[PDB]
Amino acid sequence: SGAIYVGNYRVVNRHLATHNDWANLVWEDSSRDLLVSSTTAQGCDTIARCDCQTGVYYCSSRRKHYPVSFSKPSLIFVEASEYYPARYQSHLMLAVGHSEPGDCGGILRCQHGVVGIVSTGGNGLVGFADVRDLLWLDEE
Ligand SMILES: NS(=O)(=O)c1cnc2cccnn12
Ligand SMILES: NS(=O)(=O)c1cnc2cccnn12
Ligand SMILES: [Zn+2]
Repeated sequence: SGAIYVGNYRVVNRHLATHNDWANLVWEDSSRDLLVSSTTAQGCDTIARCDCQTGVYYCSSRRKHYPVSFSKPSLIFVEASEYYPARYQSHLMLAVGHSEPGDCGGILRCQHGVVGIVSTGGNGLVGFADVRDLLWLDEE
């Protein structure tokens, strides 16, 4: 689990979005596993605007933050998970690291702020859904 809280926006994995998230929907993309909903109180997180390929992610299944190198956001084939079938996911970054289904929502962060959230796992890789292209998160 986990979300990004930026302004009056809540960024979550689409597959973990709640009824309240859908009832307060701003934007969702199944191909990216992202959903954004509205908040009443303002959030504590800042979005990275950058092309960093190094950062740190939170892994709930180790209760540890790991420094990782990660690929730039691409269209990647993902094998079947407890929450998705084998399919192609867009705006996905991969790193070598531990990721189980419950680790989805963990933040990846660089020196500029929040890069993305854990979205995929298996075979010793962790995949993160990028949010740095979503400039509209910073306003309105
Ligand atoms: N490496 S860690 O201390 O962050 C850790 C590993 N396993 C647990 C269980 C509870 C709390 N912390 N914890
Ligand atoms: N990725 S994070 O910095 O927001 C984080 C730190 N500790 C937890 C526990 C659950 C979800 N997320 N989380
Ligand atoms: Zn950065």
